[PDB]
Formats: sequence, structure tokens, C-alpha cells
Amino acid sequence: HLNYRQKGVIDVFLHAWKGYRKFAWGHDELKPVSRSFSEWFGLGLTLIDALDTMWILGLRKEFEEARKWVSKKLHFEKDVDVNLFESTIRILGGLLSAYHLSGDSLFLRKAEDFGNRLMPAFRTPSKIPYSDVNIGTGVAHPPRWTSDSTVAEVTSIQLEFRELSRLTGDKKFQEAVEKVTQHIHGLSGKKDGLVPMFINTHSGLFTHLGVFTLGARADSYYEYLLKQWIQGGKQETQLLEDYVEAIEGVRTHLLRHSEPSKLTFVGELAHGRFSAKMDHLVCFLPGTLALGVYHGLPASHMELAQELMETCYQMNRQMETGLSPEIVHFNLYPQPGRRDVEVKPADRHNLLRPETVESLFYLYRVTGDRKYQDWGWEILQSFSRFTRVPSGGYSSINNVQDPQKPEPRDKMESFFLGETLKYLFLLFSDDPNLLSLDAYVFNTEAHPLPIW
Ligand SMILES: [La+3]
Repeated sequence: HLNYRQKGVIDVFLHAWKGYRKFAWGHDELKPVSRSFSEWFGLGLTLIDALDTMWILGLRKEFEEARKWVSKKLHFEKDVDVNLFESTIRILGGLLSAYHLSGDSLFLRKAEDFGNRLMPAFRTPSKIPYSDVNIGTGVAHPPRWTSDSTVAEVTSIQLEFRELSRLTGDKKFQEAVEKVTQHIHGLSGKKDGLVPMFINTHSGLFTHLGVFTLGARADSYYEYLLKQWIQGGKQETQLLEDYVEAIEGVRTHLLRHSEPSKLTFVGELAHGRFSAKMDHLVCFLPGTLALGVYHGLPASHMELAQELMETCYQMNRQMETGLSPEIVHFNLYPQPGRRDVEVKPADRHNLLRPETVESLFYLYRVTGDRKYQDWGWEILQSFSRFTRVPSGGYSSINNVQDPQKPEPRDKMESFFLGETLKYLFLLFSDDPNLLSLDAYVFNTEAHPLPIW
């Protein structure tokens, strides 16, 4: 049943996992070069993020060992501040997917415990949640570096809280996140469906007006408009309307073409001024566009999806290591001697992020064009060649443009095993019934949830 490239993904997962087991078991993140670990939640983050990946890959003895850790060692009462968004997409989503795939009620019981501890974040005058909540003390607060919550953060928790309410029969989770969605539906200050990056919890209004990105702090707002619509059985038309409007806004304001290859890319807008800067995070968008087309969105979305998938591929393959940097810049006009994909010296790191292989999965599932599998295999071979740590694990690197000295940062992010390897395994599968597009939607940390 497993094909050659899938066996390759499993090889990579188990080399990653033996570093995690040997040097970071029960801890949030492996630091593979130093053979140690780091904590920021203190909640076995990498383990929880990889539960469903282990199940999907057939790694059942490993899953059972991880299940025993959740049963005995996972406890939520420590005095620790957590980011509501990261907690929700990683830990709440990871537990809910582990429940659905395994059927083991332990994961749901941990999910409900955790969900309850996140609820104080929503006690704001506007009901738009605070950014941070202490799962042990019950205090929630805004960040220190800014007074506002982040738009993607308060709009990328809905799938998880909705599903938790459906499974527990406790309406408070769904009611809290749906208030956020309805309120933002009615806010002023969008540009043709494009949202600002920040939102004030006291006034409920957008801040940082006139500055529009589809990268960090805005990207998954658009992703979850579509995915919530799919999740709820395509009856919540306001979600679809705001999604359709947003894609037209992307077309009108953010799309330009590179030189020399005329690649379609998405840039940023600040107070009317275009910037040809594209986070690797924006590479979520071709996958989301294609997912929409599978579910009835117009064919123009697939035209755009295929152009952007090619661009995102080139963001990887035009680098010396074959791995995309964190941020790329594009030239609107010809520059002698330059490739399409420019990268600032400070932006040359790769943190093993999943968004290109994320989108290849959907492009393959919807089109059947096997070149998207070939491109994913190419990217995985680059990960193997430049980020592998002999003792175990894989590391973020500081320089995708120096194949002799990529400069490991000594960290394996939980989304390498939660997302990057999961999307690759699915991309290579010969089975369209494996986590079918008709039956599940993935949350923004690649944790599948059932369509209602
Ligand atoms: La994501």
C-alpha cells in the first residue's frame, strides 16, 4: 500500500522522531544540534502536534507510546501564559484530530479541559479575545509589545472551538468564537475584503488602518472564512461572501508579475503604496484557492491557484539549497543578472515551514497533475540534504543560499512533524479517499476535522 515516496517521508519522520524521543521527550521542541530541548508552553507541544501525523503514517507503536504520555503526564494547571491562537491551532486542534482518528476519548477529555482554560481570553468589552491567557491562574491580557490583538489570531480559532462545542455539547466555545466572526463581518476599514492586521479588544475596531498583507497576522483569516464555510456544510453564506470578496481584492490590489519570468505574485499594500514583498506564509493561498474550487468556487480561482503554485515552487527552487527563505522580494522591472526571487540578507532563514507543500497537496488532490508530487519530492530531498542532524531530528537553517554552510539554528519546530511531513505523505498517496476533501477540513496546523 505504501509507495516509494511515502516510505521516504516515513524515513524522515522516524529520523526526526528518534531525535525527539532521545533528547526532548515530553518537551515542547527538540534542539537537535545540541541534543536538548526548549519549552514555551510546557505542554509536550511537538508530541501533541505529531499525534495525528503518527496515526496517519501508520506509526502505531509510536502513537501508543505518545498516548501513554498524554494519559499520565499532560496537565494544564501550571502558571503559564499561552498565546490563544497558537494554543488553539496546535494543542486544541492536535488533540481533537487525535480523538477523531484514534477514537480514544482521552484526547477529547484533554481537549475539553484545555478549552475551558482558554475561555477567559474572551472577556473583553468587545468580546474580541485577548492575545494571551494564563491556563493556570485564569488571567488574560494583551501583549506587551502592542495593545491590540492580531486579526489572524482571533479569526483562526473558529474551527477548533466550533468542533469542541459539537463534541462536548457545551455551547460556550462555539458562541465565543462565532461572536468574533460576526463582529468582524461588519467592521469598516477593509479594502475590497482585505483586512488590517490588528484589532483592539476594548473598541472592537481594526487598527493599523490602510496596511494590507496576506502574510503573517492576516493570512489565516482568509483561510478560515473558506474552511468554516466548508465545515458548516456550506450554509453560512456570509463566510463565502467575505471569502469571495477577499479574493477579488487580492486580484485588484495585491497581484503583480515578476521579472524575468513573469511569475504571478502577491505583494503588500501600505497607505496605497505597493511593496513587492511576499512572505513564504502567503504560499498557503494556492492551496486554499484550489480547495475552494473543489467545493464550487469559480474556475478563475484555479487559474490563480496554478500560477501562484508555480511561483511558490520557484521560491524554493531558485535558492541554492532548493528551500524557500522566510520572505522573498520580486522585481517588477528587468534587473540585469537577477533571478526572480530576491532575498534580503536578514530573510535567508528556513524554519522548515509547510506552506509550499501544504498547497502542493491541494493542487494535486484537485487537479491530479503529478508534477505537484514531483515538486514536493524535490523539496523533501532538499530538506534531507541540508537540514538533517545525524544524531536525530532536522533543524531550521539560517541561510538557504549557502549550501556549504546553511547554518542550523538548532531548533525543530513542531509544525515540521505536525504539518510539513503530514502534507508530504498525503501528497504522495495513491488514495483520494485518504482524508478525503469531502470528509475533512484541515485546521491551520494541518489537524483534520470532520465536515458537518
Ligand atoms: La497555517
